[PDB]
This record gives sequence, structure tokens and C-alpha cells, in this order.
Amino acid sequence: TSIDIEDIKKILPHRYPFLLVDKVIYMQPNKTIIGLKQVSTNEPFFNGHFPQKQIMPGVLQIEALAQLAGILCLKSDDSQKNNLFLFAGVDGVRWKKPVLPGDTLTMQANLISFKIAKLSGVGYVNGKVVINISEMTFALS
Amino acid sequence: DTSIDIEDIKKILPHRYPFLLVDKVIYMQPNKTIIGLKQVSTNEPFFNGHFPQKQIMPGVLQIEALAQLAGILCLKSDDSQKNNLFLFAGVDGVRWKKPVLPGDTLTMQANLISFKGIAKLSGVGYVNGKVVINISEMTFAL
Amino acid sequence: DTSIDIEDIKKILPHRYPFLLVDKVIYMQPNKTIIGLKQVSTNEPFFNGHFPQKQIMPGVLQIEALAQLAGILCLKSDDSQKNNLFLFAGVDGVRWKKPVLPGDTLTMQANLISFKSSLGIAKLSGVGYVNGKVVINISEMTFALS
Amino acid sequence: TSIDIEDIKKILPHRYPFLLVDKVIYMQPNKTIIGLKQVSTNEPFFNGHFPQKQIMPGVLQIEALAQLAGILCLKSDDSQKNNLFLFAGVDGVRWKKPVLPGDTLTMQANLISFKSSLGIAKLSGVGYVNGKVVINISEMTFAL
Amino acid sequence: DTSIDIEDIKKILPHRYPFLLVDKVIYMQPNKTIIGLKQVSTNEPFFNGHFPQKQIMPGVLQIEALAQLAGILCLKSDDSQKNNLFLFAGVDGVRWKKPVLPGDTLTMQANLISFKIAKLSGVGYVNGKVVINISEMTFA
Amino acid sequence: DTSIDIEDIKKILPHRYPFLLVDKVIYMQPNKTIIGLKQVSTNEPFFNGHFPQKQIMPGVLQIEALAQLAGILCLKSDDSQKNNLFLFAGVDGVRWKKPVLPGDTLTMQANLISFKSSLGIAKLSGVGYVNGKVVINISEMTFALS
Ligand SMILES: Clc1cccc(COc2ccc(Cl)c3cccnc23)c1
Repeated sequence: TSIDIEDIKKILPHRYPFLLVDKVIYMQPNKTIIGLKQVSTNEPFFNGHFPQKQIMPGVLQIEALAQLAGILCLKSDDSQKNNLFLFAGVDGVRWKKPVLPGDTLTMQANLISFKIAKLSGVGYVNGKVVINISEMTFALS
Repeated sequence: DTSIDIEDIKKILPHRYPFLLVDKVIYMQPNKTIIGLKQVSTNEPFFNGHFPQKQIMPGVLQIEALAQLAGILCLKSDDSQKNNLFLFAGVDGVRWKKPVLPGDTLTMQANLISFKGIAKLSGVGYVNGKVVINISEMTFAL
Repeated sequence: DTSIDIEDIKKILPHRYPFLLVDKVIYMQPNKTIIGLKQVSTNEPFFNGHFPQKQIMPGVLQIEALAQLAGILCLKSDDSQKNNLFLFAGVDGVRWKKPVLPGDTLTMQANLISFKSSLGIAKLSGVGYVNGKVVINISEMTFALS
Repeated sequence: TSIDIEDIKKILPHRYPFLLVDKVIYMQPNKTIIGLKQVSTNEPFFNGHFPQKQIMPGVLQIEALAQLAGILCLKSDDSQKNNLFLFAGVDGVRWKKPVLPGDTLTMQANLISFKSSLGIAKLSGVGYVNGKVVINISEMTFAL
Repeated sequence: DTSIDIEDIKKILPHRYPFLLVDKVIYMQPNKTIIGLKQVSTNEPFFNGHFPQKQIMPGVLQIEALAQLAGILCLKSDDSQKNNLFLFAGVDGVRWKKPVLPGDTLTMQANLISFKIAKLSGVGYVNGKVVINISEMTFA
Repeated sequence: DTSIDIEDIKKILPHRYPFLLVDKVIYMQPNKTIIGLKQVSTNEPFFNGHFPQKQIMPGVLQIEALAQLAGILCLKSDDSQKNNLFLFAGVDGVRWKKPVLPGDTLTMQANLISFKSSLGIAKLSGVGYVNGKVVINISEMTFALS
């Protein structure tokens, strides 16, 4: 079920400057989620990273995916009345290609286990893989 | 032709954050037309104020994005006057047709009409192949 | 002669930092005209980008200022629809004459021309001044109640 | 003489979001300076002070007068080629009236003493909205 | 544990970002003394302005932080006056001794002198060292 | 001493506000280990969005923090290459044990494992502490010299 940006902030507690999901285009509960984060020069981190070369910081690509991952969790089982999810561990992260101003970062997250929730995440720009995440781990606290 | 990425955009335009609204230039023909894009993310400083309860890209910011793209065109068309500080002099016939929202790609084209400094240009911006804004005439001064 | 202060403007308008650009409303007549001001300070977030070597108020933000003021008038002329989300639908005949600089007071007047409850079509003209002298002219602003 | 913001930036090292003089309207070397700071809703401190009632922080009023005091010093004597001035002391500050968005804060600073090249300048300062005193300062002391 | 973490400070002070300058209250004695801290990081908004080539914490922001700390003590000392919007009315005998820099832990103590109309003293330390003295902060 | 203060950090790292997350280097030994710290203040811009109701230091930023300290060690161990623009190639074995909060001092250690300046390729391990106690652990941080 497709989601525009007002409804994301109803699920997630993240606000500016640390909401890194712009749209949710496809979601299947307990299974997968697809979404995007538009990379514009008009974002606050870009001045710091870097003055002479504007490149999306890798860690913020993790955060992006992790957030989209967390939307899936909250919409797969919100029985625990808590939207405050905390990153507990992350493993097998590979950055292949610089994400630059102008790109669309398309993102896919797959639920492995919900016991502590564990997920994987891929990031595409132009159908080409830019980030890989073997395993994001999350523990609503 | 060749794409002018952002680092090279900042070498042409004097605009900086939080008022640089052109992310990439995909095609430019000197003295004629220019196509650019602006990626609209929730991670932009203006969104918290427009509006807290419904994030919509201010319409005047779309004009500003288009007028900056038009400005790139002018400076590469004739830099004989190597002053990059161009000021908006007039704008005419602006119609916004659809809300530009976070998640969108604002695709933009500007068209040089006349040039002498005084230059005139038309602008159009699209999201998903659909017209979001039209500008008959942007007028500019050196 | 109602004097409206930033807290009460924040009750009318859904705009917030950094895109609220009316600081005060000095005169308002419902269904007719509104006069207000915006103080122009170096200490605004837009000025670092426009421009590094020469701070000048972006003309579009002068458009926005006058629009927001105009939209105040609209919501105090007719709030029967309790929606405060007005979008810009069209603008026509905009002339910038003088540069608006840090230190200036931007006195603004918007006049209501037509108000159609058909589509939510309100139409307004707008003039901005610094020191009694015209800095911006707008022949027609068109707005759409969402 | 009147001084624009562009020239203010030539004299003062202060940059956004800590430059609090928008215009110098009258200056006399070695004696007195007059200047203004336009107070808009569109400043980054206003969200923090305070969400529910927007009041210009008093310490920022002190800063604004201090920056204006600073300009006068640098134009009264720039034999010391150093624009980086440090507040060393402040005495006799009184806030009378809340400074609000939409106000013009007109400021005046009066040089009291200058030790040329110990770098110790002393000055007084007053701030006004609408002809009415909003801030008094008995003595700013600076480390040049 | 006689202290107050950030979430609890925000229930006391109306101040928010970018003008909340107390991170943690480590000791407090009602009607007497308050000890607090503020961590000084390059990643703070004011440091780009002051100064581009030499990051120094604005002295007035040292005054503001101490005053904020003093403000918590007042309110926890007597909240019968049901108002958390305190205004600075005056400040006296402020002396800056040393620059405060990114990386320092600004440790601050404010001492209540008189109430009802509140007057207090303030001292700031980096590494035991006195960075700022305030003889008298006046509140109403 | 072996202490680099913020000014010298900014000569080594290209990072600026709001993405410079090493405040001070307290001990460094070239080609081996580095100890630095990041001061956690409520007066940082990320805290407003993470989270409104509960200010917690984004875990990812704790990675960046460590990686930037890792980078300082690499650029001082070997600056053969006239390039300070290090990109994160991959990260591995990250655990977050305890929330980092406004008021904490994040004390950080990164250790060099392997370096081949032939390619411009380095690997590092990292641990973050608050009050002597572990808050973050990182098995492997991999970085490219681009
Ligand atoms: Cl006109 C003006 C100028 C500067 C600061 C202020 C008020 O500062 C405060 C507000 C709220 C609280 Cl609860 C405080 C507490 C302590 C110190 N200052 C406080 C008023």
C-alpha cells in the first residue's frame, strides 16, 4: 500500500534534519518495503560533506534504509505501542558508488526475523546498486 | 550534451545553501534551451515552515529554481560579461498547476527568447511528465 | 486599525520558520486592503546563499511576503471554510525596481480584487516599499483554498 | 557616516548566525556610533527563545551593542591590524522592555577609554525600540 | 542522584534549540546552589559565525548558559509562581578570563543570593580553571 | 601533549559543519591507535529530528564520529597521497549497547589493522565509550582514498 510523506511522519518519530525517507512506493507487511529518498544540494549536511565535493555520507544511506526498514516493522506489527526504534547492530555494509546531488536513491528492505527485528537493505541509483546491507538489527526500547 | 554536475554549477552560479535550487543540468544548448532538475526531499530547510502539517514546495521556490536554470544558460551563452550576479528584473505569466511534494523530481526547462544586460526566458517544470509550473517570461539584469 | 503581532499572525497563517515572512500587520480592512511589514535582517538564513559576496533579499521572497500578507486578509475576510492552507495558483505583472537589503523595513500593501467561492479563487494586487519608495509591484496574485 | 552591511563585514569577522548589526547609521571616530538591528521572526534563534513567545534574547542585545562598539574601535584605531576582538568584561546591564519580532533595535555606543596598544577599550551602550530604552549598558570592556 | 537529564531540563526551561545551553544538571540544592554543565562542540550552529577562522564560544552565550542554569534553581526553589518564562532583567560584574573552545566541558555553578526579584552569582570552569565570572544576575 | 585541537583537526579533515564529529584528539600513535572525543550537546542540529520527544544520538552518527577519528589516524600515519577525501567503502560488526545522550562525552578509540598506500586502502577497528562504559563497537571500518 502506497504512502505519501505526511503519513510517514505518523508512523516514524524522525523529523528534520533526520528524516531520510521521502516516499513509500510499495509495502508488504512482514515481508518487503520499497521507497525513495531524493538527494538534493539543498540539504543541510551537504555543506559539511564536503565543501569541495558534495557526496551523500555513507552513514546517512544506512539511516535512510534503516528508517524504511523501521516503517515496515511498525506496519507489520505495531502491537507494542512504541514507534521509537533504536539501532542495535548493523552488519555487511558495502558502499559501491557515490550518491550525489541529483540522484534518486531507491531503497529496498526485507524482513529476515521478528523475534528483536532483523532486516536487509539495498540502495539503487538508476537501477545500479550503491549500498548493500546484509543485516540491520532493531530493538524497540 | 555533457552533463554539468553540481560542483560545476557552483562555479557558474554565486548561489549557495540554502538558496541553490538546481541539482543537475542534463542538457544545455548555448543561446537556446537548458534542462535541469531539482530533487525535492523532506530534508530541505524550508519544508518545516511550508507547512508544518502539509509539506508543499513553495511556489516562489519553483520560480527561483527555474530562474537559476535560466541564469546558468545566460552565463554560458555569453560570459563576455563575466559577472555572475544576475538579479531578477521581472516575471510574467506564472501558473502553478500541481503541488510539488517531497519525493518528487522537478524536471525543468528554460528557453532563451532574447538577450542583450537584459535577457528574457520562458520556463516550464514537470513532475512525472506532467506540467507543474509555467512561466511565460522571466526578465533578468546583469 | 487593528495591530497584529507575530503570535496572532501565527494563529492565522500555517507558515513557520524559515518561511514566515510577515512580522507585523499594521492596518487591515476586511474584503478590502491590508498593510504590514517585514524587517530585513542580515541574521536571516537565506542571506548566506543570496549572495555570499552581496546579500540581497531574493525577489521571490518579496513575492512570498506580499502573498502571505494577502492571504492574511483573505482568511480574515472569509474563514467560512476553516482551511488555512492557501496555495499560490498564479502570479502576474511582477516588477522589481530596487534591491532589498539588510537594514531595510519592507512595508507591504495588498489589495483584494475578486473573491470567487466557486473554486476558492481569490485575486489580489501587491506593492512593497522601502522608505516610501516602490521596491516591488505585483498586478495580480491568484490563490486557491485547499 | 552611514555604513552598509557589505562594509560592516569588511570590518567585523562576525558571520551568520552571529552577526547582529544590520546597519551603521552614524559614526564618529573615537567618540560615538549609532546603528540598527532589524528584528524579524525569520531569525534562527527565535524558535528556541521561545517556541510559545518570541522574545529576542537579552544576551544577543548585549552582543549587538558589543559588535557596534567593536566597529567604532576598529575605525577609531586600526593601527592594531586585528579585527578579532574579545569581550573581556561587561558591567551594568539592565533590560527594560522585551524586544519583539517587527521591532527596530536602534543602538548607540559611546567610547569611554582607549589604551591604543594594550588593546583595552571601554564603552557604554543603550538600545531603543520606538524611542524607548530597552537596554542599558554602563561598561563594555574588550580584549583587542 | 540529585540531578536532571536533558528531557527533564526541557520540562523546566521553555528554551529550545538553538538556544538551550544546559546539557546536564549534576548537583542542585534548593534555595542555595546549582551546578550544571554544557558540552562545547564544533557541531553547534553559532561556531560558523564566531569565528570562521577561529572557533570561540561567544562570551554572551556563557552568560546565557549560566543564567539558564540559575533559572532552573529559581524555578525548583519556588514554583508557586506558576511561570517558567523568566526574563533576564540585568547582569553585573561579568569577566571572561579564558576562551572556551570546541571540546571543552563548560562546568557552571550559580548561587542564589536573594529572592522576592531573584539575584544570583555565576562561575564557569573548564578543567578546574575559571573561564567566566558573574557577580550578579538579576531575574524577575 | 599529543593533543590536536579543533583548528588543527580542520586542517586534517575536509568535513565541516554540520558533519564534523571529532572535537578533540587526546592521544594518537601513528600507524597504530588514536583516542578522541565528541561532546554531546542538546545544541546540535540533528537532535531536533532524532527525536522530538526523546533526544538520542543517531547510531549512524556514532559510526561517522569513529570513522572520522579513524581517518585522522590514516592521514597522519601516511600522507603520501595529497588527498584527505576518504570515502567509507564498507563497515562491519557494529553493535550499539547504550543510548548516547545530550550531556555525555563520547570518548572514542580507533585502531589500525591493515594499510596498503599502494591502492590507498585502510581498515580499522573502533570502540566508543561514555563514563568508561561501551556504547558502540565496530569490528571493521573500510575506507577508500578517492
Ligand atoms: Cl528579554 C530576555 C533576554 C535574554 C533572556 C531572557 C530570558 O531567559 C530565560 C528564559 C526562561 C528561563 Cl526559565 C530562564 C531561566 C534562567 C535564565 N534565563 C531564562 C529574556
